[PDB]
Parts: sequence; C-alpha cells; structure tokens
Amino acid sequence: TLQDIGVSAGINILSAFVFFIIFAVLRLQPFNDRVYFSKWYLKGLRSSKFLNWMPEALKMPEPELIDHAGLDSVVYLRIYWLGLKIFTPIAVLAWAVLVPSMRFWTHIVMAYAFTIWTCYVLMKEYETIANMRLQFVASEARRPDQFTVLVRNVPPDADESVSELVEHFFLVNHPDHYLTHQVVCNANKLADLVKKKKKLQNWLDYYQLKYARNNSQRIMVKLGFLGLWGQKVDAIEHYIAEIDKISKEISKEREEVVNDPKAIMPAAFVSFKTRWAAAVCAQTQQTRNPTQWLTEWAPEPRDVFWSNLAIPYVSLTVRRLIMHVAFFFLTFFFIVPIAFVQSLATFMKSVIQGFLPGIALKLFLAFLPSILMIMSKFEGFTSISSLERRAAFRYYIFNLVNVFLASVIAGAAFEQLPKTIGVAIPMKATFFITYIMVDGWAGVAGEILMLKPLIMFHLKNAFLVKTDKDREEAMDPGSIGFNTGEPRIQLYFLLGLVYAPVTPMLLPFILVFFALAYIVYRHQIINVYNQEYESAAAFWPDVHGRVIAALVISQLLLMGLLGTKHAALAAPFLIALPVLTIGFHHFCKGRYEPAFIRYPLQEAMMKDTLETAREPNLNLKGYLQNAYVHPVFK
Amino acid sequence: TLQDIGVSAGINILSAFVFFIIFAVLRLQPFNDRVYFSKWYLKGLRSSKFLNWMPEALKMPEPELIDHAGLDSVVYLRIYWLGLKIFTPIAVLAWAVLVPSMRFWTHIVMAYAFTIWTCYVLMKEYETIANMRLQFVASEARRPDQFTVLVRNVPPDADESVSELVEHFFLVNHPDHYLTHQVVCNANKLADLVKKKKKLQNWLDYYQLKYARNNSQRIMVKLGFLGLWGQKVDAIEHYIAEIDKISKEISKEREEVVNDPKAIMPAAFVSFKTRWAAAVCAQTQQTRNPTQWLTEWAPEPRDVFWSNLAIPYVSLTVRRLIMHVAFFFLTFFFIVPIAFVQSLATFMKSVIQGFLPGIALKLFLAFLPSILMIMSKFEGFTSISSLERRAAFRYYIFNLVNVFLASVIAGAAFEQLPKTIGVAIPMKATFFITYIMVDGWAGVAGEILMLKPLIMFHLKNAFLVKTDKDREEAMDPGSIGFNTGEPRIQLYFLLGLVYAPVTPMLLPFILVFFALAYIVYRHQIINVYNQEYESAAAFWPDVHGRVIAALVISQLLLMGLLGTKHAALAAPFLIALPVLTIGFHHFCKGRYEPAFIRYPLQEAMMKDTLETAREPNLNLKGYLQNAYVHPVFK
Repeated sequence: TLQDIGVSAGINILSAFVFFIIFAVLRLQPFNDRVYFSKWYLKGLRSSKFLNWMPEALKMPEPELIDHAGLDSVVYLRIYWLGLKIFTPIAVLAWAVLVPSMRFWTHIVMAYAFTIWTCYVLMKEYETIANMRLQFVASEARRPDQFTVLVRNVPPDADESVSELVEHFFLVNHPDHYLTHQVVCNANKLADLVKKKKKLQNWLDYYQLKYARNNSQRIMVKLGFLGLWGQKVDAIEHYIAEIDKISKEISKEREEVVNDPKAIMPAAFVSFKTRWAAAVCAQTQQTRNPTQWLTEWAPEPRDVFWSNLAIPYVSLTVRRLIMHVAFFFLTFFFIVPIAFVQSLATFMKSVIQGFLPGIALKLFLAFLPSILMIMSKFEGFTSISSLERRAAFRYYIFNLVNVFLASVIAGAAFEQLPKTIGVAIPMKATFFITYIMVDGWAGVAGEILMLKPLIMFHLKNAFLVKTDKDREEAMDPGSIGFNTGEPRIQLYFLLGLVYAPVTPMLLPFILVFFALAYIVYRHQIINVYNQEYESAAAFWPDVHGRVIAALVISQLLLMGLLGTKHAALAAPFLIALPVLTIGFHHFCKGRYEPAFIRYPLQEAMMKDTLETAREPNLNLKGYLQNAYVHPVFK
Repeated sequence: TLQDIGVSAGINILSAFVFFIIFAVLRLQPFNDRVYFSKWYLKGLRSSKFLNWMPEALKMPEPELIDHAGLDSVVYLRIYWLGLKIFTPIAVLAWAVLVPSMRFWTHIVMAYAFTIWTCYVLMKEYETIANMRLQFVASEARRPDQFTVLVRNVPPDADESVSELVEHFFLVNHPDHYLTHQVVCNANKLADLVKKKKKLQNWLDYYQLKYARNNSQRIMVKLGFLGLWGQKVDAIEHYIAEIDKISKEISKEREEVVNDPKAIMPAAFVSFKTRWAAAVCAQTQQTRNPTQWLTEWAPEPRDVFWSNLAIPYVSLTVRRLIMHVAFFFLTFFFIVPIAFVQSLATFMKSVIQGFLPGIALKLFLAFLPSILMIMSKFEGFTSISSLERRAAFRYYIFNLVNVFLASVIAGAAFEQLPKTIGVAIPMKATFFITYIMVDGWAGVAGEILMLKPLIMFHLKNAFLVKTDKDREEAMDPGSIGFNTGEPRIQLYFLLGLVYAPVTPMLLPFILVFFALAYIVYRHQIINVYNQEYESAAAFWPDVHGRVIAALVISQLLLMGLLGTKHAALAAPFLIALPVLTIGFHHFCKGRYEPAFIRYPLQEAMMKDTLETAREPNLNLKGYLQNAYVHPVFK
C-alpha cells in the first residue's frame, strides 16, 4: 500500500506546512509576543524569507545556548542529533543493501554492522556528554544545593528533638565542616489551604469582572446543573465570606504549625562549609544501618517537591509495590483502545480510514504523561527532576509493552480473525508508518503552534486578568517536558532498530522526524521553555540504558524472526551478539557513568579553592541557613 | 542398589574409624606434638575416653574461639552450622513426606517450603554475621591497614617523580589528614634471587648432613638420570661457589634497585592520621577518570602479595580475558577424566568397582586448588585474601559445570550407550552418594590425620634440619584453606537442594558430613591452622551469593524435571518462585551487605575517638611510615 502511505504522507505534510504558515502569521502579531517569545521575559531581555526562524534557530552555538537555556535543555536537544548520527548510515547502508542462503548471512552481517555502529555512536556521545557535564559543573555559579545534603529517616529519640539530634550527630561526625541545618516541616495542610485561597480569589476576580461587564447575579453553585444544593445568588459576598474564613483558617494553621512538635518530620537539610565536605558526606554510608541517616544530594530550593517530604521512609517500599501493581493494571487494561485502533487498521474512504488509527491512538495517549506524573507523585521522590525521570522510565516501559508489542500481537490476532511473530511483524510496517507520520511530523508541527498556552493566555487576559503586571506570571510555558519528550524518541529508536534489518521502508520517516523535531525544539528552547529544575544533565545514563535495551530487543526480535527459514542455525551468532552488547554497556558504564553518578573530590576541592580565592568575604552561613525553609514560610 | 550403597558406606565408616584411631595413637606421641598442636607455638602457649578430643572441641565458646583463632576461621566454621540449620528440617520434612496429580501439587508446595526455609535461615545467619563483623572491627586492635589506602594507576608525569606526585596530590586534596606515603618497588627479581638463595642453601645443608652421615661424593647434576650435563662430584664446594656468586648478585641487585627510578612503579601506600580520614579516602572517587587515582583499602603488611604489585593497571583486563579463556579450556578439556569416572560407574568385585569412581574422581581433583591458585596468581589481585576468594569462586564454577552437570550428562549419554535430563538426573543418586561418601566422610577423616605436613616434618627433621630453633619454622600448617574448603560445601549444598525434592535418599549423608566436618574443623581451628591473613569475614557476601545461585539452580532443575508428566502446567509457579528468590537476594543485599562492603564513618570516628582518649601519646607517624616497605627491604 505504498500509494496509501504516500497519500497519508502528503496529507500530513500539507497539514504541517499549514501549521507552519499559521505559526508564522501569529508570530508577527504584537499581542502574542509574550507567548511566542516567553523567554527573554523570565530572563528580562525583551519587552513590549517568511520561514527565517528555521535558519535563525541554527545560530547561537552550543556554549551560548547552554548559558542561555540550560545544560539539561542542550543535552536533551542533542538526543535528536544522536538519533540522526546513529540512523543516517543505517538508512543509507540498509536501504542500498536491501533495495535495488546468501541473503541469510547478508542479514546476519548487516545486523552486526547495525549494532557495532550504534554502540560506537553511543560511546562517543556518552563521552562528550560526560565532558560537558564535568566542565559545566566546574563552571557553575554558587547554589545552595552544592553545599547541602538531604538527611532522611533520622532515628527517633525519646526526649531529644530532631533538630538537636541532627546538630549533635553532625558536630560529632563532621567537625570543622558542618555549618547549619534545617528540618523539614509537615506543612501540607497549610500549602493546600494557600492554594485553595488562590483559586477562590481567582474565582472572585472572575465574578467581579463579570459584574463589571454586566450587572447581574448568578445563582449557580459552581456547576449550574448538578452542583451543590445552593444558590449563592450574587456569589461575590459569598466568595468574600469564605475567603475571609479561610484567611482566619490559614492564620490559625500558621500558629500551630510554627510550634507543633508533631509537625517536625524526621528529615533535615544539612549544609556544610565546603563542597568537598558536602561531597564527602553525600557519598559515604553514615552509620550502622543502611536504613538510617541516609544522605543524598539535596536538590535546589526551587526543585524540591515539598509535598513528598512528609512521607515517612517506612512506607516507600509499600508505595513502590502498590504503584507497580497499578502500572500493571493500567498497561493490561489499556490493550482495549489499542485493540480498537489496530482493528481500525483493517478510495478516499479507505485511505483516510487507514489514516484514522494514528489519530485515534495518539488521542488515546494524550493524558497519559499526566497520569504517569500523578502516580509518580503519589510515589515519594521529593524532587521534580527525579519525578520526571521516573515518569519517563515508566512511560517508556508503557510504550514498549503496548504501542509496539500489543500492536503487533493484536494485528496478528486480527489477521488470523504457535508463535508466528516473525512473519506477523513485517506487514505492520504500514500501521507503524502511519503512526510515525502522525505522532511525528504532525505532532511536532502542532507543537510549534503553542496552541494550548496561547488559548490559555488569551482566555486569562479576557476573563481573569483584573490588573496589570500579572501577564508575566500568566505566561509560563513550563519546562521542555522531558517525561513526554524523550520516551517518544525512545519508541522511534525501537521502531527504527527493529524494522531496519527486515523492512527498510520505515527509516526515512524517522530521519525526517529527527531533523524536523531537532529544528523545532531548538527554536523552542531558544525562545520559550523556561527550565523549572537545573540538573546537570543527570538523565543521560537513563537515556543510554534505554537505547541499549532497545538495541537488545531489536537483536532478539531479529533472532526470532529469522526462524522462518527452516533450520536457520543463526543461533551461534544471534545469541553471541546480545551478550556482547550487554558487555559493552557494562564497560561504558564502568568507564564513564561515574562522572554522572559520583562527584570527584578533586573537583570539589578545586572549585572550593577557586571560590575562596576570588570571594574572600563570603557570608556562607547567612547565605545557606535562610534557604530550604518552605515556600509558604517566606 | 541400596545394599551396594550400604556396603560402600560401611567400608568408608570403617576407614574413617581407623583414621580416627591412628590419629588418636599419634596424638599421644611426644615428638609429633608440634605438628598435631602447631598452634599455641606460633601463639606461644605450649612447649616441649580415647576420643575425648571430640567433646574437647565443643568447649571454649564463640568469643574465646574468635580471639584465639580469628573471625575468618570462626565464620568459615559457622558455614557448617548454616548447612546443618538449613538441611535438618529439609531432611525431616522431605523424608517423611516422600517416604512411608496430588503428588504433583505436593512437590510444588514442598519446593516452596524448601526455598522459603532456606531463605529465612540465610537471612538470619547473614544478619548475625554482619553484627559479628561490625563488633569485631570496632573492637580490633590497631593495625597499619586501618589507616592506609592503596593508590593505584597514578598518571605519569614528564619531569615529576611518583613520590612527589602522590605527596602533592594528597596534601592538596586531603589537608590536615594526610600523614605519609610509601611507593611500591619492583623488586621481583631481588625476591626471586633471595628465594633461590634459600633453596640452594637448603640443598647445601642437605649435602653437608649427607657427608656427615657418610663420607662420599655424588656426581649427579640435580637429577642423576637426565639432569644437567655435568657432575659436581662433591657438590659441596659447588654449592658454596654459586651461593657466593648469587650473594654478589643479590648485593648488586640491592644496589641498583634502591636507586633505579625505573623500578618506581606507579602505585603507593598512603597512610592518613585517622581511620575516619582513611574511610573518606577509600570510599569516594578521587578525580576526573574512574581509571586514575584509584583508592582501595590497603591490606595488611603480611597480606599484600608483593609479587603482583608490579603489574601495570593497563594489562589487568587483558589478563582477565586470557584467564577466562584458559578457564574455559580447562573446564572443557577436563570432561575426559569425568567421562572416565562416570564410565567406571557402569559381588565383591562389582561393589568395589562401583566404589572406585569416587576415589578416581577425587584423585583427579587433588591438584586443582593449586592449579586455580596459580592461574589466579597469574591474574593480578595483590592480596592473599582476594586471591583465595577469586580461586574459590572459580573452583565453585568448575564444580557446578563439571562435577555435577557433566556427571549427569555423561551418565545419560552412557545409559543411552532431545532433553531427557528430568529422568536422567534421579538415578545418578547412587553415584552422587558414593562421591559424597568418599569426598565427605573419608576426606575429612583423612584431613584430621594431618598426614602430609606430618611426613614433611619428619622428613625435614631427619634430612634437612642441621641446627635447632628451626623446628618452629619447620612447622607451618597454613591457613584453614578457604579456597579448597568452602566450594566443597557449596557443591554439597547444590546436591542436597537439587536432589531433596526428587530423591530424598541423599540428604542424611550430607547431614553426617556436615556434623563430622564441623567437629573436625572446629578442633583443627582450635589447635592448628595459623591464619595467614586477617580479613573481617569479608567473604560472607560471596558465600551467600553462591547459596542463592545454588537455590535458583535447584529450582530451575526441578521445573525442568517435572516436565515428564505431560502438560505439567507448573510453569506459573516454578517461574514465579525463582524471581521471588532473586528479589529476596536483592533485598538482603541492600539491607545488610553494606556492613561488609562499606565502612561507616560514624564507627570510624568513634573508634578514632576512643583510641585518642586511651592513648594520647601515640607516635602514629613513626608507627606507619616504616611499614609497607617490602619483606626484602627489612
């Protein structure tokens, strides 16, 4: 159905060009400048032939982009370049070799070439990223997180307070380096009350502007049809009433939370004097139990997920298991719409009908990053970076289990209307081309439109904004979105690697997606997407591990697939290559991953010496003790 | 062939009782007191109804035995108690249940009981051993190894010496804690010359005593028949001649080795002031490369294998791979005598012929611990403890691959004169009972005889000893022999676990071996077996891992075996139990193994504080700098 694929591709590229044209015409509008150029505002640099933004994105080379946006953004961007570097020679060599038992050994040696090239590119990129992280960490400005270690699960005491326990323990075991400490408070109730107050005040301003527009009183209890059994006829005095009562509530909650000993949760942020001391404390076991006096690198003040610091350490494992069970239920139940989509993958009616499954499946996977974020937040991780990484890992597992495996299994089952997977895989190339089309080129073209925050900005200005100076807060496009971004390229890696040595017709589409997404996300990191959390590109070990796992999966699927030719005898090679790949991954880990997982003491001391030399009048105690308190207690 | 088994057992127990009687009669001899009671001499406590040594061994409880012999010896002894604790309820329950598809589920639940009980006993013992190690480390006397860290693979410099590099680096990165350093020298040639001189002087004393006994001149060149093409008619002036020439050789070698810069190998022993500082340095990455400035806990001065400190770090991986290949060749080639023994496992001729395979196989496995020690020494490990542990691991791999697996495979092949392993395994119970008999009860009974060092002592006294005060050096029975000891119990664990849920007739023999070896080795640790190296029972993680692996092997073999009943449908349980065992092993690791692999800073500082309080006048620099030089340079 190459003609059907061509029709779908033409429709999608036309849609992408229309998206680009609409983006261009909106970009020239003076009143949506703050949404299409949200950065330079949070950075404070701006105030207020037709597709030149594409070549514009290619300026401002890597160091300037780093210091402009963040090493996290730059490395996540380089993921796309990694994809291109891997798959361009795959595309050329595989396409030329398979498209105009000798072909058997041809496939075998071809797969060896695939794996060797992928491993080499991964190794080179991994080394480069390690160098970039080390240099950036050495050159980073002073942050309170480089001095502070997070102490968890402090053992209880009968008559001794947590703060005194922490101070005494660290004064005994880290003399002439311990500076101060801060104990975490269980202020979840007060934070929730503050959020509720903010929402109620927003509603009050909404109805005040509604009254200004038209003098009328509305008696709907927050839903109109099946809301609360009341009226609140004017609702303005109503909102004034409960905002006042919750103001009294918040004042009270402050009164007891500032002095309730039961709110002192057994964990504390401990800050030392020198990054060397922090590195010493954060990399060594502290006491008898490996379950007491745990030490971890304390995240940035703007990074720490204050909500999850209240979970006692005893329940972390129970939450681990319950969320694993919930993930199992989700991925098992979610075969139903996958089956629906694959059935939809059953002339202007047939071609568009074959186009439909991509749209249907992508729509069914719209809210999933949010769902995964919610379950990971239910789990305790305490830092936005770790939350995003864990969500990305769970999302990649979901994609591998369902979007690929369940798709091919349901396709085989519907084709049949005991393992024929080797023949069932290849003719799903058409469905996978349709899906790569839609969730690739169309998805990115829609992404550049910034439609959701654009509509949010217009609606907020038109209905909710009552005073000025609030538009800067109104615009906040969020981070790059690692959790929703990188598992998609992981999935596309999987498709390319799996289908390359069997059906080479897939690869060019992935190449086009890589190029287009690279340019688009480069422009987006340049002009929008303020970063919430500043990691030092710490997710790269996870990315490299995922790529290795995808490579092993591709190799095993090839081994299974080549069983169609009777007595294949390819086992003594297709069982020897995957163990070689695992060994290479082990070597790459042991050779470079320490630069990501451990902090060298020599660099800690060198940075500290440079800092002391250049800033001999640093009030480090005053700088450190006042941070890590709480957002509400500020 | 239960009668044949009984005849073999009776013969072996009679042999064991004869061994015990001969041991008893020799133990009363005043002139072999130094060999049957070698300890109390290296410890300095002795000088110079019929089986009461068995109850005598049971006195002197665990703390006194610890401080008498060593925690390594006590823990290795407790391995036998671990075996008994695991396998006694296995014996009772399995024997009563299987000996007077319901039996199918009976087997399934029986295996679950087996695994659960074994895991529980392993967990309890693992906790107890962790507590013992922690308390003993906290209570140990002062040793130079607790202050010193071994720095390997120092990067080369153009015009800067290794000693100055080490001193400068540590004065920059560990201020107010670095005390002194010692660089390792490449004195292998000089040590070899000293050993050659010792051997030649021994030969000279031999021939001097021979001349004293009988005035004659012997013209054999060290072999008589096909030796060197010479005479050395008297050989006494001959030996004087070359001992003099090699004395000049050794003097010269000292002259150039003391001042040759090329002998300064890039590694150094660095000693700090406080055990806290040593723990900080020995547990953290030091610099950019994870392949430079490596830090490891420096072994004891009497432990360090000075020969292997001369291997440059670049060739360690090459040696790893070449020795893995050599191990593969050894284990693959060594099927030949295993096939011979299994063929020997084909009435006083038939019964003794069926007894023969145990003797033949045990004899063929006599020199193997020595061979494995030689190959591990060819590998670079630098410490006797690590050498013994690595040799034990390789020996356990050998046993699993050959003595069990190749035995059953060759037995199936010879019975046939495509996987019938499930039926081939059980009737090898007779061969395994014969082998457990021989290399168990007979082996231990022979072990108590101390025959080899006894004969060595008599021969040395009669032929080599020329003066007195050398008998104390003449007696040296060596360590407990962890490398040759513990993989044997590992193999017996494997047999018991594998054969218990299929053929319960094996277990009582293993129980008897456990009891007898426990008593015998307890007596031997009490009275003989000085310890070469004082580890803090650091091999227990290895032992526990080996037991877990054996348990998984038993479970998988059961799963394969139960396939004889058509459509067994036991997979949804026998694939779920092994993953549960792996998960339990992971939990046990993460919960206790840190006490063995990492040194808590709190304990380091507590020990240091106690030491400073009790000994305020410690010349630590003088104590530390003079150690770790070399045995020859003393």
